[PDB]
Amino acid sequence: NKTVVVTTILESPYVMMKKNHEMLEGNERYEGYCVDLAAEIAKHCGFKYKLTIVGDGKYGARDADTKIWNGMVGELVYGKADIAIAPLTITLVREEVIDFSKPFMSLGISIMIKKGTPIESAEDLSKQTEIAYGTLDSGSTKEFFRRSKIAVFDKMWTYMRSAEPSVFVRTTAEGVARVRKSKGKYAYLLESTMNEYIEQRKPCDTMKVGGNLDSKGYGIATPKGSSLGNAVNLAVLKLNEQGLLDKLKNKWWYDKGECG
Amino acid sequence: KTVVVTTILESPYVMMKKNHEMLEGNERYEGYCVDLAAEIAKHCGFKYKLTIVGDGKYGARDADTKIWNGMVGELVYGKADIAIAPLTITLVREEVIDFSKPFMSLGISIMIKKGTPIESAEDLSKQTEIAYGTLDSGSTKEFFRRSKIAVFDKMWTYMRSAEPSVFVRTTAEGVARVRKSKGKYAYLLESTMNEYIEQRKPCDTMKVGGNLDSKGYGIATPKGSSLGNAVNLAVLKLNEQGLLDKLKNKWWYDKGECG
Ligand SMILES: N[C@@H](Cn1cc(I)c(=O)[nH]c1=O)C(=O)O
Ligand SMILES: N[C@@H](Cn1cc(I)c(=O)[nH]c1=O)C(=O)O
Repeated sequence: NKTVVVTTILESPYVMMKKNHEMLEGNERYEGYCVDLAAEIAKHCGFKYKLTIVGDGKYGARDADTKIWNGMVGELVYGKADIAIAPLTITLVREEVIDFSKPFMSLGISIMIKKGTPIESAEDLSKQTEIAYGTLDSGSTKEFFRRSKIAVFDKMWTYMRSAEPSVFVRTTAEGVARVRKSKGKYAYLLESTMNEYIEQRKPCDTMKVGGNLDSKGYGIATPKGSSLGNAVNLAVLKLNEQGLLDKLKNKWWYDKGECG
Repeated sequence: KTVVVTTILESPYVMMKKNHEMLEGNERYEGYCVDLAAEIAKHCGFKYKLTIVGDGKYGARDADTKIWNGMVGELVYGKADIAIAPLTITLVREEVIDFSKPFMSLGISIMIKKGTPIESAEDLSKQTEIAYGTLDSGSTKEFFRRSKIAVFDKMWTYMRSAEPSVFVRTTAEGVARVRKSKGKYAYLLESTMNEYIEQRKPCDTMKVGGNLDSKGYGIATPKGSSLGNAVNLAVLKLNEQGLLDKLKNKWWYDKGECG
């Protein structure tokens, strides 16, 4: 009755299925930055845990009508999971219904373009349409544009939700794929961490251009008020100060980089 | 009840304006954190008074007396209600005061005079012809003093005993030393400040290599204070709305002096 249920999401290189996952079981079926972070937190907080992939594969949004949550956030909110260890962005609306540790990773929305194509900035994109651009059809990135009060980003939002040929995508894979075949006619807006990862994987034909549009962080989430929150938060700060969080990113991002 | 805010004078976060002597109250000050204090106050619905921390320190616990000094101390021991300054969120501090999620992200970095043949902390650690140091107090210094990583440990062992003291008392001091050392001094400081100085005349400094760590500054309140929740949500809201980035651009770039 003491095992901690960890809700997470299959997103490379955070949580991935090991090659021989079929001959494995339990937490051993998975590997990745977050699988490793889960092990380190558990050790530091002294608890057993079971990794479980979020059922609807969503991060966490609330319906404006019903006010019901889905994704990992919903798992925590509705008593399904005891902790969320994944690339979950710390946001206002979420902070109101669940707890978040201080960030374990710092990032920001960035611009992905087809390598060999002209550099583009948010400003640049907002002033045209020949080059289509969009975001994941759900998540904090799409929300950023919907709730920002910055002229440039508001202009970009108006354009994106109005773009007849939908500029949104359902998965990171889709966005990346779209960038790779659009010959510069499609710029994908995604979190810098993922942009950096893809840039380190074959075919190596994409790249992060310009600075980030904002500064956010991923955090470990627990149900509102959970006593597990305090220890977890302190574990994150300790892990970061010991340099372990940095070694984890180098391991899963740059150590096996395949683009030079 | 007027909320007592403790902060510290450091450009461009908090600074007494030119003819501040002709003004009064909070109007005497200006800066990124002065603007941030007004934004937090408004969103939380409280009146406040800006005060400069008595001992000019950020916050550390004397290992011999166990007493906290600086802004952390003013919060822990009842002198201030909230701290709005470039205060780094750390483990030891987190244990005694509450921190909002970061309002700014940064990391330790290297400042050098353009032309200096250095490109990384690794390079620095491997020589001494080019001296290098940090502020004589604060988390930047602590990073090295408490580090257990070989490269950083070597840097620290060098720094603590460097005959001509490599430590500086203020940012202004470390910057002047870089500019006047003919390329023989590299100053280690928080990236955001490195980026600021880079926008100031005579535009002769630069940041090399990436940051040594990744952390953030947070608004701090006394442990258990009922002000914490509202403050945290205000910071997140201000960030999401883009105001935090507008302030950064305001004090760093719109006001920049290096084209
Ligand atoms: N972290 C987000 C999800 N998420 C992920 C990626 I990778 C991206 O590019 N954009 C997002 O909104 C959340 O928590 O909703
Ligand atoms: N943020 C630090 C203080 N601080 C400030 C600056 I500006 C810097 O360059 N280095 C520091 O350690 C703390 O909280 O101690």
